[PDB]
Amino acid sequence: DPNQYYKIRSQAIHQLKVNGEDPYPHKFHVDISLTDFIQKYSHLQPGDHLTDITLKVAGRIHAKRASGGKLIFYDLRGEGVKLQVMANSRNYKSEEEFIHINNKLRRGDIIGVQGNPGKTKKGELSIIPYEITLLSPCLHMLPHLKDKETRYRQRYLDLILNDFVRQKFIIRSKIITYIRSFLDELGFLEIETPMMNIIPGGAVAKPFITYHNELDMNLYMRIAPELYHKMLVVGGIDRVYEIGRQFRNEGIDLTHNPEFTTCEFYMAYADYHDLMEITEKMVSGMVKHITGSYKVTYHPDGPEGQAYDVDFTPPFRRINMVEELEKALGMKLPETNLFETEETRKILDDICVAKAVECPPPRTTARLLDKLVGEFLEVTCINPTFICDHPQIMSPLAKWHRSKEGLTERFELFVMKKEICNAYTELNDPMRQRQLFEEQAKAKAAGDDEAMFIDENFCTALEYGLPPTAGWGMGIDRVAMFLTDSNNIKEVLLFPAMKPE
Amino acid sequence: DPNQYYKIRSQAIHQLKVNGEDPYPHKFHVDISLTDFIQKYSHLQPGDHLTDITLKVAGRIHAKRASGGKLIFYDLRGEGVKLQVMANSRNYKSEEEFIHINNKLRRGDIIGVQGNPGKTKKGELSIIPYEITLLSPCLHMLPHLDKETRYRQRYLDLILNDFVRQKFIIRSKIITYIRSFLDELGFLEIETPMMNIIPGGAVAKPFITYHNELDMNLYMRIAPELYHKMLVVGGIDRVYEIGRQFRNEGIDLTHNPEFTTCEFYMAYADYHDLMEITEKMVSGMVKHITGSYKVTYHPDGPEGQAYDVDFTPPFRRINMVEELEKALGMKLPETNLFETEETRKILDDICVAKAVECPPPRTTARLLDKLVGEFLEVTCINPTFICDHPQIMSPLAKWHRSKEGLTERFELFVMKKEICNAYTELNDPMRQRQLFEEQAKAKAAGDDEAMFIDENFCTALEYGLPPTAGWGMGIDRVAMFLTDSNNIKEVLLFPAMKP
Amino acid sequence: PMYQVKPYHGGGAPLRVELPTCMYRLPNVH
Ligand SMILES: CP(=O)(O)OC[C@H]1O[C@@H](n2cnc3c(N)ncnc32)[C@H](O)[C@@H]1O
Ligand SMILES: N[C@@H](CCCC[NH3+])C(=O)O
Ligand SMILES: N[C@@H](CCCC[NH3+])C(=O)O
Ligand SMILES: [Mg+2]
Ligand SMILES: [Mg+2]
Repeated sequence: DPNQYYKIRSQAIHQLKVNGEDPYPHKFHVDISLTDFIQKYSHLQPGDHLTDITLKVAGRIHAKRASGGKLIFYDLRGEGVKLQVMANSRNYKSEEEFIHINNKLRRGDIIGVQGNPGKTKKGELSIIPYEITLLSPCLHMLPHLKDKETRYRQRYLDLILNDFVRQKFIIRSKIITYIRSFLDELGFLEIETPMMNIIPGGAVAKPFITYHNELDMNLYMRIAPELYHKMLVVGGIDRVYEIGRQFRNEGIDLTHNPEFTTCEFYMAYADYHDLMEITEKMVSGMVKHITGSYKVTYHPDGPEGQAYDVDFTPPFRRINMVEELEKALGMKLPETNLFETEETRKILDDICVAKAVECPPPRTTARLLDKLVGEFLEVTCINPTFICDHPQIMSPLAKWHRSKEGLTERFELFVMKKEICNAYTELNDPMRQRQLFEEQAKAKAAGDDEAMFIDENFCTALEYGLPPTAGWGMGIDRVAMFLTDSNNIKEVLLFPAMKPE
Repeated sequence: DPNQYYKIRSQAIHQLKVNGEDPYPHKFHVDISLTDFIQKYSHLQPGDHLTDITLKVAGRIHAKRASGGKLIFYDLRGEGVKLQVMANSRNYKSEEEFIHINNKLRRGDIIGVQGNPGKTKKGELSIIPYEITLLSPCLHMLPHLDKETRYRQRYLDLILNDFVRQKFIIRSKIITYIRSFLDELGFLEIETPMMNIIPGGAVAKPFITYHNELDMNLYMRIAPELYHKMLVVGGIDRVYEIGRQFRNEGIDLTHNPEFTTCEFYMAYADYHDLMEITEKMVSGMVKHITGSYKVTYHPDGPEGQAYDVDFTPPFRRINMVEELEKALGMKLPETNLFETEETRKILDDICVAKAVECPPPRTTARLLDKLVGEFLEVTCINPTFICDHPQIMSPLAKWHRSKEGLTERFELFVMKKEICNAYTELNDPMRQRQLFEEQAKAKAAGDDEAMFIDENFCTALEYGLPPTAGWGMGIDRVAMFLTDSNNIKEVLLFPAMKP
Repeated sequence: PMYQVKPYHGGGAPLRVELPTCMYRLPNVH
């Protein structure tokens, strides 16, 4: 039937071309948007007909209803709103042309309408047409009153049928525009740095690899812009930021897509204490600006589960990672430092076994700590919560803590048990940075395929003097999920990556 | 000797760590920017010393000059400005500490300075320190006063060359201006995939990459065009995206493998509407950023002559086929014959007669492109619209409503280079599928420039794309003309380099 | 000229983000 629908409609549209009726006209001159039409003429009384006002509007037919032989109603949609077209034979250009256009049009067609504002006796705001023009026919049966995979594989159908979908992508745009205004107003320079690198850096991830033909070399898609940004701060650009795409060659799940958007910024002469204050101000201000208040309802398990109000009222709660983990475990942890050491790693491995906390190989100190933090601390972070002072073994680019041996000046911001920001006072001692890179190179050979490569170019830049600096990254897609009440990242990506069908 | 310098300074910094002197301190509390300091206190008279005001500033030492045993001047730089530090022992926290810090500091070091505004007898604005703190030593000898080093070590270029920062400020202003212009017109800023199963929307050789969990190759995008049009089918009438595109091709003065474009799509517009919007956007951008419609440009670099490029609207328009007939001095075939082998052979003969080179394949689209580059693009000094391209070179553009065989397309050229490409969008799915099938037949026959057919995109058109016009701009090339750069490496922070 | 469409920011007033702030100081009377 839908296959039969398409064949018959394709044949009808082809016959319009043969007959010279031009079903894809080049230009229709719209006078006013549907949203403006509604705002201008909502004041009309029932039964009103403004015969002195002629306007041209356009949109998509979502319904067609005949009422006898001389009256047809079209439900015209656009911009997330709707306008009834009340087509009366007596008000049309001619009775013959009225019959002809109505027999041509179908639900789904894009049409242009020239006519007068009016309101039916039932109170429905309408345009009463003198002329309707087919602008682009719909050859398929448009669906009605869906399934998640089809919504993501044909996002244009999702946008046509589901008004809530457009609203999620408006919110996503408002988040990004808000962040640019905040950072621009603080004197940051928006920059663009390479997305293809000889050596990926700045994060822990498996990269995409590609080949450049003229230069005959493999290149990697970036996992983070962080090292380029720090080289620009060495160059004397004190405040920089970039909102752009990053790439991870891994699996797909509710919070993971192969390409995703982050904002990173770097601020000379700041430390991570300064960045916590800036983060609280930016995030709370953004939530209130976009949603109207600091409190946001969220369904962590989707509409079939319980919802919770998430409170963004500042200041945010702060916890220190190791001391809070020791309270949640009921026991003290062995101290860590820059070097992996088997005695400490075995103690943490034993703790994970006794607590039934899984950790896939390699069971390195940093990975075992990360799993323990996920099980015992991240689960308590419902309202925005800073988790602070990560061990150096987890943080190869973060500066050592100025008063806590073996820790770093780092924080992560968690909301509804998920990371949305990662930041730290930047490591700017080249000798120490080279030493941490050497530790990452060992752990890569031992089985950690996410461990960082040594970047001697970046270490050389540090030798010219990076000022004391703090940097920051935010996962834009995760923030969009929380502000749109989505628990699936596919809801906030226009064209999410999908397994082949 | 630079190697000796680095060995000696590295050992000295390692000694400071051993002695507990903390050469990379965690936090220095900057009070005021160097720029604000200069604005606030330039009014001082020579010899003034505001002993009641103390302020903290920071920056990089570019010069160090002793004057007797108790006075040292540091040239402190940052934010594109400079401030003299006039360190006399009489004002320093103590004479023993004054000797110690001055013996520690070297040109290139990042320092924090706490002190008072003042002006020397010779009238130089200065900060008179109570205390100076080493914040980050420079282990190498800082250079003073080829192009490869500037591009391979961009941070050194930024430290040494004040003009470089200004080029990237201008580049950012261009992008921010465009977003403001389109946001004000009701456009929605969107993000569409950079990794595609089928690259499309342009003629380009793509990068290919493997996704492991999906066990399939993906291509880096060459343009976002087809996704934007699907969003217009979805009912988002005005969309734009400023983002990166990728081309697996060669590098030259106007090409880099990754580059930035702005594309936008506007329902119920045609390409006449887009010419007016382009004129308003481009002329307004030039005036807002430079203060006038006229910009000086050196096409051959500073060694050559300069020309004022005039962006005052309206821009000149020329029609590709009619103007080519004038430039060649000969009638070309009627435009409804542009698909025939007879027309291809005529263009092939003309290229031979005029010594216009065209490497194989010698297709009509490629011979036309070479003729247009030789005879039309070179006349486009001021911004110039080249219009009404043949369909055979524009497979996604709508047929011209009155000129058979042409399309409703324009390209904007400035100083002989393309900066925009735009058209009334082809929205008839049967005709679009027919043009894709011709592309796929040419691709299978050996024409690598032909597009892949995109079935999902053609299916989307079957649901009804409203009449629409779309547009793309090469942001890097615009930044080149607004920074008087004739090499794209000047407007990319980290240009791709042969290793 | 193309028909008017209001900006997605609403069109009322330009966005004025809340920024970090610093408590002012009064001078030492001594
Ligand atoms: C000259 P032409 O044969 O007509 O190709 C037009 C294409 O060049 C793209 N493009 C734009 N700027 C570029 C830059 N800097 N480096 C490399 N490519 C750039 C632009 O998206 C358009 O698709
Ligand atoms: N590159 C970091 C974000 C910035 C961290 C502070 N330099 C990440 O991928 O999480
Ligand atoms: N995708 C085009 C620009 C937009 C053309 C109009 N739909 C290009 O790469 O040049
Ligand atoms: Mg994390
Ligand atoms: Mg071109």
